[PDB]
Amino acid sequence: MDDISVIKNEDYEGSHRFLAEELLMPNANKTDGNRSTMFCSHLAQAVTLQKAEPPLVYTNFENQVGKYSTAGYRKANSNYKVIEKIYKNDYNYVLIVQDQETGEYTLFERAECEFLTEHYGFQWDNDKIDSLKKDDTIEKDTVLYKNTCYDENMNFGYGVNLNAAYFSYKNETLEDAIVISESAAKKLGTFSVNKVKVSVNTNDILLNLYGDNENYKGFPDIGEHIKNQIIASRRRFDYNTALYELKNLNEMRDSDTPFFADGKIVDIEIFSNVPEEELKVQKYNEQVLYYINKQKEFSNNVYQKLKKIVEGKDNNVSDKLLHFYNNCKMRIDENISYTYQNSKFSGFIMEFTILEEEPLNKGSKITGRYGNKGVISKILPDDQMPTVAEGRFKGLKADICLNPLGVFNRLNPSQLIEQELNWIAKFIRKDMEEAGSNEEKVSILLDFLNRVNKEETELMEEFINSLNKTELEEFLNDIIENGIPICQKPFFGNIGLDELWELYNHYDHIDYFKCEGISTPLIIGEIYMVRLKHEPHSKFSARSTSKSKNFKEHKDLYSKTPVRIGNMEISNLSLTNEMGSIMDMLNSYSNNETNRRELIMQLLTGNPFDTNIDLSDVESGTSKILKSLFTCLGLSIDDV
Amino acid sequence: MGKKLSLIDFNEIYNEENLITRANPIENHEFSDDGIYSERIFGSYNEDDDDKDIDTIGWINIEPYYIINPILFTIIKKCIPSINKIINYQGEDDYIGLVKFKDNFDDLLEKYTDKKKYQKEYDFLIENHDKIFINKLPVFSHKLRPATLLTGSKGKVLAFDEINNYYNFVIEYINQINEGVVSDDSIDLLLLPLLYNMQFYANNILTRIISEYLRGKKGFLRKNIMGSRINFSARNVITPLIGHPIDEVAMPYKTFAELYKFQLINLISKVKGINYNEALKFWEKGILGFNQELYNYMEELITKTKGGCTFLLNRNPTISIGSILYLKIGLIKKDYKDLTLGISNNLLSALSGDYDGDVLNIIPVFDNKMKEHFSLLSPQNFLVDRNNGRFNGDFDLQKDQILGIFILNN
Repeated sequence: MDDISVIKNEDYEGSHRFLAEELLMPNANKTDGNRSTMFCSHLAQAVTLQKAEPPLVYTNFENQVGKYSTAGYRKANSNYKVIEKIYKNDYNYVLIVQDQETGEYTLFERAECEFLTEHYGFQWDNDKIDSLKKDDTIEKDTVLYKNTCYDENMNFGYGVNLNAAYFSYKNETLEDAIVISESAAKKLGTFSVNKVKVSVNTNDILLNLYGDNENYKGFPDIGEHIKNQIIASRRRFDYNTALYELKNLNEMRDSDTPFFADGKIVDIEIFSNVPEEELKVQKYNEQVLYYINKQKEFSNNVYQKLKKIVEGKDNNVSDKLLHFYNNCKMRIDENISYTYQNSKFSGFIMEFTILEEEPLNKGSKITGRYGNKGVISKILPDDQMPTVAEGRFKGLKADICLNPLGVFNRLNPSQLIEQELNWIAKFIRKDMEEAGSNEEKVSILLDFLNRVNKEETELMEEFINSLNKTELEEFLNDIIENGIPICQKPFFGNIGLDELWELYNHYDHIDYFKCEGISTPLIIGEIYMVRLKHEPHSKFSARSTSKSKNFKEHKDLYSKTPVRIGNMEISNLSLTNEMGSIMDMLNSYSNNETNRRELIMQLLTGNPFDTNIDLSDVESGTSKILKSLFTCLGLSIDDV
Repeated sequence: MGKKLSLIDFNEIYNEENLITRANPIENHEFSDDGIYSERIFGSYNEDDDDKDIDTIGWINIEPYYIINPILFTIIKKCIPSINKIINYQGEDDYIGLVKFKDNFDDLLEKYTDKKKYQKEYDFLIENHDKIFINKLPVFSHKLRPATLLTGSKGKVLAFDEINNYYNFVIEYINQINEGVVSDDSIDLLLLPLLYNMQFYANNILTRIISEYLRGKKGFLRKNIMGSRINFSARNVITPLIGHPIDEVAMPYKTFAELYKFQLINLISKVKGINYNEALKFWEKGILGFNQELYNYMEELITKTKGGCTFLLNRNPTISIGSILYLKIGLIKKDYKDLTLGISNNLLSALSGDYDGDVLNIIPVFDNKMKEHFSLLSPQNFLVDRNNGRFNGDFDLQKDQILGIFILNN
């Protein structure tokens, strides 16, 4: 509506009720709406980080976001007791438990990775569930497995804190470009999990890519990483009766279908529609047989253990346990014909689950909570980055360097406030470390926090007075070395121009850092940084003459989708006023098959370092078909 | 459908050698040499031995009888709405029949027409009177119309498009008519309906070829005008490059390998004395991961090739001068993960693109002659603004660059 007089600030004062995703953004009143909406987009585009940290400057709603976003953690919902543990793989296993109140029998599943979509996934901290053994009670709110986002006390982190300085690094930090320390890039690490299906029919066999002559292994094992980005390759045969192609195991050909991924496979699920005796005779199936047997061994194992509970009259089983039991029973049961896409399939279909630690690489996009964007232009050694010299903070190196030009134009001032607060906090930490008793340290801490956030100061006084002297010393050391928590609420409770002004006036010793080779003094302060989903790999295309969807089906390493030339492109090329060469490129590259063959042949038969191509003048195949059909139509072109 | 274009006199171009007067689809368990699928006149799978192209066109003979030209049928239908009724055999003359229609056509055209409505069509009929009736109807090559073999319960059966059915039906009808000498003595009056069905089938053949143009002949050709799919093409994200000339760029390991694959295979075959297939195996191994040996072959190509290794970089929409640029591959990246093209900041303003994740198309140019002609699109030539003749600020110093010179001088 036009009327905004209805909005009265006194009504919404002290409440963040009007904020949603921006509850994760400090000093949101100071950031523009455009930057805020970009931040909201980035949070969904954010990728999981192995070494995620709770933000140094926090809004205090982050833990709630971790709590109510259930995809990252598994919490027991009742008191349980561990009946038994069954293993399918070293990495994948199931735990059967009984409700201590209902008596219902339920199960919990353990796996290394969680697959979300495409390549996106994350590894699990499975410490607690792995600790559990038979006849061990699971308390009501225990967390069996957690994501890397959550910590020991279930604090939530979507990014890492990196020391940042606004500096013009050899023009590498141009526009939204960033230079990162190699150690810092190690901190910003993601996982990639892929579920890849290879379908081998009766006439297809898998080449011995991972095996010797004595032992035939055509695909990686559960504990082995993929080599050369090839899981397996299938050769289709016209008739598998001869079995003469035993000698062909090592070689590869273009006709063979190759399946591409990199990482450690962690689970194999095989769906077989072939009788066991038919499979056993051939040695080339040996590896497959093992996993098939293993699956059956797992399934049978659950069936024997749970048959009394499920098929007993009481049937105090959860629906999950019932369906798991039924599926395993179907697997062991004969006359089980597996159908994929509503059709019965020959041979077997294998699903590999592959987990890879994907590191930060050039072209990756990283951001802060304030809508800024950055692309990693260069990763440089720690020594090459700005390092302050001849101070109490001597040898401190900046993890990331950001563009100073245009910072105010972005209309997201809050990133600077985060930097200033962590930088001033460094001085407070050194002041605590340098001198005093524990009481002096808490006094300095409480004064600084009183300057920043009164609520944090009050709660910290309570928390500190609660602590024992040993615990107090440990907490103080944690603050000195790891960092200091500072609370900057989104709208109500953040500091401003006047408060930072007072902070700078009181702390006269705090002044810019003098770096080693830099004339201009610099400020180095920690900023919270997040890793975005975009990487160059998504849009890479490269094509050489002989969508296909093979790449989506993992049959091609990279997309070979052709680029399109149109009338606009032809006009811009026609600027040269040499139309014949443009037509030659079009015919040699696309339209004319004869000229295309000539180009390929000449490129491979001519001198490597001197290439001159002569193309024959011939009507294209499309033109020939057009003339033939038109003459049948009864109309003929007169070169009008 | 309706187009104004030159007509062809079929009789002059008709060739008796490629005449399909045999209607049998198969003869004695073999493809008929006189059949529609004839290896002798149309060609076969071994097309290189045949030396006969898709352009090979068969013929069918209706002599001694004439049919209405299928392309010209619609204009006659507008002139004579009763054409469909009149041709069938079952004013002064009504529904006489096709053969009778030919004799009285000139009078009939004047008899049943509105001059104001169809004068242009009537004038066209006067102009192309000789082409109204056709003695021979063409049939296009069997290679275009495939007949796939399938196994059948009674016996193996050949699946083929309806166009083949239309052709074989037409030949089947005509073949019996010419044979009969003493049957025809008085049968000639009911022989006329047989010719009528032939005319309708030929019309559907004409309509099907019109649909054939829609089914990836004219649709594919006009789609090519919409977008010609060029091989030796690439798409890549752009990242800033420092320390190298403006025209020179840095290309990822994967990007160079595919585009210059055949050039790369040539060197490996020459250096290691191996077969082209074996050299491909070396290239396939290199694609998987960074190996110094394939990098060495790639480095030698960029270093030693005449004119350098050059390409065209376009940012779409290609609406401005400098949208497509002729550039040189200065360096090949040694990081397999790095998949970003390295470009000078000065080029960006001409392209009008941004380092925001936008992708630019890479089309390499190989021929030294083509390299020279496209060198007119190089950044160096575009230093001069074409409207003014002055230096172009698009290639001038940018934000970070200006500040350093300013601190130096001011």
